[PDB]
Amino acid sequence: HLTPEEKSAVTALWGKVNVDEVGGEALGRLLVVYPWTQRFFESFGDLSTPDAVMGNPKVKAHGKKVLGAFSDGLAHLDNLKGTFATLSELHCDKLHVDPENFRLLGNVLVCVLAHHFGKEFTPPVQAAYQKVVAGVANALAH
Amino acid sequence: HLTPEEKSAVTALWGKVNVDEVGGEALGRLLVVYPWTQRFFESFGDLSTPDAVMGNPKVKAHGKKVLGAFSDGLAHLDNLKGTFATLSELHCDKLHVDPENFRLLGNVLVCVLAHHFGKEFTPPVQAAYQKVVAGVANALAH
Amino acid sequence: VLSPADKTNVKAAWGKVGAHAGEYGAEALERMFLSFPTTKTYFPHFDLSHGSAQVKGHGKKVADALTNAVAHVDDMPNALSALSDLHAHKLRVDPVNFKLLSHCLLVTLAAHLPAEFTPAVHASLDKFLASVSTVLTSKYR
Amino acid sequence: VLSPADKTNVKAAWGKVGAHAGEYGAEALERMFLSFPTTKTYFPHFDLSHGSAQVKGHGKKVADALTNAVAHVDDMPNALSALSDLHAHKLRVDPVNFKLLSHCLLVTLAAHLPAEFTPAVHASLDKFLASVSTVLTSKYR
Ligand code: HEM
Ligand code: HEM
Ligand code: HEM
Ligand code: HEM
Repeated sequence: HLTPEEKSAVTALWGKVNVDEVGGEALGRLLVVYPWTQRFFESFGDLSTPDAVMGNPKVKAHGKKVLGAFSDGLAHLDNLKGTFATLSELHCDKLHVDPENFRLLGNVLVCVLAHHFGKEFTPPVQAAYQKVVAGVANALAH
Repeated sequence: HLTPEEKSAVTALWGKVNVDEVGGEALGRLLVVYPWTQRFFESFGDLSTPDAVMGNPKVKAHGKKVLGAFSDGLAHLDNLKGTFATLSELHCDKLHVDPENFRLLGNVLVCVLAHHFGKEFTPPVQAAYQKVVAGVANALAH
Repeated sequence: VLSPADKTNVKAAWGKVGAHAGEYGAEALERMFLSFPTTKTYFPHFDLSHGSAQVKGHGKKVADALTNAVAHVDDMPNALSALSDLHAHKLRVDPVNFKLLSHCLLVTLAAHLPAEFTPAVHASLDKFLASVSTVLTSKYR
Repeated sequence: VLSPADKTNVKAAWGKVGAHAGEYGAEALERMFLSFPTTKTYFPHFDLSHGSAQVKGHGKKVADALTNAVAHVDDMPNALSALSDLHAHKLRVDPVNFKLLSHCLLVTLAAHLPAEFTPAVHASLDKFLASVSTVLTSKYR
């Protein structure tokens, strides 16, 4: 439920996001901050330390595919459920990811954006991204 | 997603539930076990002790209207969202009840049923009521 | 944080469990596997059929751990450090699952010890199990 | 349960907050009211407009309480007992709301102290705020 001004705020800032590094950082921080999420990535190698996770090449590669999907939901912000119907199915029937973890990843992404943008990540900018990440968390919950 | 045998199990047991006492008990135990839920019932008088809550006449009366609604969802188990559309609106726009509290009340009801039925509340009976209370919690979340 | 009355309540209630404690652990494990089938993914090499003897054995160990946590309720992080090593570091059990086994234990006690499962004891037991769950899912070693 | 490294991390990070701490409390309160408007129902008689002086004052008090909790991180239930009396007994603040203010504080620190907000500090700060929240929502008096 974004206003036309919230849609514009969110788009202006996504323009300036490094799409090679932010997804990895977000996924990296999820594995370090909520350590049980690593059980879902046992095929990714060494996740034993924060620096092992943050330098892991498979975490960075996978984080790019996650941020691709957030980018895709920002383009189809009025029809999120559909956009994420195929993906809601992988997380549930094939992977069983409890839906509270989807909200945890959205909140880690909002903090990574705050970390990169500083003063630009104003309270009005954050309030609009909170709407976007809640939308995506709700469309992935099957 | 109840099997025909789970539908029958759940109906057999609801038959033998006291509809004057179980709702009050469930609502009573919610206010005692999760003490912040009492902020929503400040107009109900004395909630200061467990025994004050459990004897409060307005808690018992209100618990009857809650169990009425569970009874109504058991009759329309295939169309829960609709059954609870008007009620999802009171809890959200007029009352703002965070949806985690809906799941807390369903789990307190399952424990009150266990307390009254003992050995009859078998693991197969509980597994079917867990489906029913999850359904009702999901149809009240707006 | 448990109150002093919460601690009295837990000690008295669990003390009434007595020698039925392993039996109640196994029932709680059986209720959690039936009601919430996703929890079976943590036990891939277990027979999880009704009356299974591996569930009876695991039920007894979970009950024993809870008796130990009741005896050391004032110093649970020290008392439960080996189990926190297993659940949080080795198994990486998701905390949502600790809410599901706590519910199945409360249902097991309500069904077997009704006269003890008063509203005040229910509230104290719910606080104790949430506190045990927090230690088991934390890495503080 | 905080590890010994978690405790070192929190002390060093919050120590870098310094005299900006009330300023960061007020920003976190402003981010929580804008992002999650249901939290305004706890402050009915407050001016909650941008630059409000009552939010600046309340931001300073919340920061001071967190400095005190950092100084007494080993004995937080004793250090925070008056605040637990207010939040859990008088106000009956729902625990969901403590997750929302903790997020808004983390966002405030990430935006102002990037070089300190490493993945390890983020993890330690998240554990510390969850531990403060548990005391404030518990009735253990
Ligand atoms: C909340 C937003 C999230 C989005 C947008 C997202 C998106 C994606 C995408 C695009 C893929 C790849 C699908 C494919 O390759 O066909 C994927 C895979 C996966 N996701 Fe997520 N995901 C999210 C949250 C989570 C969470 C919370 C977890 C676990 C805690 C998780 C675990 C996985 C796993 C295990 C895979 C399979 C990756 C593999 O096989 O290597 N995801 N997700
Ligand atoms: C989860 C199942 C629940 C059901 C089936 C349920 C059902 C109902 C019903 C039937 C009413 C009365 C509506 C009317 O009188 O028109 C009601 C009112 C209300 N419910 Fe619930 N409810 C549930 C959960 C909750 C929870 C979790 C809370 C708060 C923690 C809550 C707080 C209230 C309040 C404040 C009212 C208004 C009562 C009054 O004004 O005195 N309910 N609910
Ligand atoms: C009240 C909470 C819990 C307690 C007290 C508890 C206690 C125990 C104990 C005593 C053991 C065995 C220790 C040993 O033999 O060395 C154990 C092992 C285990 N627990 Fe838990 N547990 C709890 C919750 C859970 C939950 C929620 C899950 C997952 C859904 C789980 C999964 C396991 C698994 C997979 C093992 C290892 C089993 C094996 O392969 O032998 N536990 N737990
Ligand atoms: C990190 C967590 C929190 C800390 C450290 C904290 C700290 C404080 C402190 C220091 C006070 C004032 C004490 C006094 O003047 O006597 C206070 C009051 C208050 N807090 Fe919190 N708080 C936290 C979370 C919350 C949350 C989540 C809410 C609600 C959404 C909330 C609502 C209030 C309210 C309504 C007051 C009373 C305000 C008044 O009328 O003066 N607090 N808190």
